[PDB]
Amino acid sequence: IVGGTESSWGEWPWQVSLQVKLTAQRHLCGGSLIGHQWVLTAAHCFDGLPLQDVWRIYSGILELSDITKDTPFSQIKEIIIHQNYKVSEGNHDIALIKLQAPLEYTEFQKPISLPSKGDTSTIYTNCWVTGWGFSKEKGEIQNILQKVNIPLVTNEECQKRYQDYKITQRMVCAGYKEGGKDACKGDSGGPLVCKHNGMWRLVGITSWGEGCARREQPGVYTKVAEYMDWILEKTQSSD
Ligand SMILES: Cc1cc(N)nc(C)c1CNC(=O)c1cnn(Cc2ccc(Cn3cccn3)cc2)c1
Repeated sequence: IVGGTESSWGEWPWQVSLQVKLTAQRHLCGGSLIGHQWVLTAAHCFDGLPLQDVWRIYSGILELSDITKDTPFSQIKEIIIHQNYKVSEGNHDIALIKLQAPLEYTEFQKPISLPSKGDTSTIYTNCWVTGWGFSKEKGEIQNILQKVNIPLVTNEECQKRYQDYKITQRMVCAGYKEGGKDACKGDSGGPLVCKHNGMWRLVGITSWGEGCARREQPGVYTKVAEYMDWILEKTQSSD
């Protein structure tokens, strides 16, 4: 997060950290808790070798430095990458993670509400992006979860700034004309939430930008509302 400030305990209880435990353990991506056993993140976080065995998912945490061998974590049971996602490309940058065990909700860890089907015409305001990613374009992972408020921009305007790519209706963009506030590397997969009718809603999944926080270069996010059919189908279960 570029241009943000430190979050407080329990402020963003759906924020998770996706880490890989190799010789050392490192935060790679964010994600959002959306159910007891389900996390929503970015597909491109998994572009490396297929090895869900090394991943550890941390919830209810504020500071990466607080993580030790004693910290509880979740493991991956299944990764569901969108069927039209292509490695290294931007379309359909969305993945579902099914956890091996369900999490119980507390004031420190609980789910973010998904967009409601009746809110297709909504123009979201008061949007926040959170994460432990870089605080500057050539920066480093941040210890305390950062937060920044960023306005949405129209897809027409976003497309204007990125005419080397196709900004589709399944993307949503956010940024300032003169930059200065943005998600960055290490924030990928985390939430873009906006308050609507006094409730937080997951509007975007942090995905990409050209550089970080540059003028007239908004952040590109996967538009969760445009994937609700897919989310519901992929998470469905009978009895
Ligand atoms: C680098 C960055 C800067 C920023 N302001 N904020 C974030 C969070 C990041 C981190 N993200 C990535 O390092 C990354 C790598 N791969 N991807 C998938 C992807 C998405 C989009 C395109 C271009 N595109 C636009 C429309 C269609 N395609 C290409 C790759 C993301």
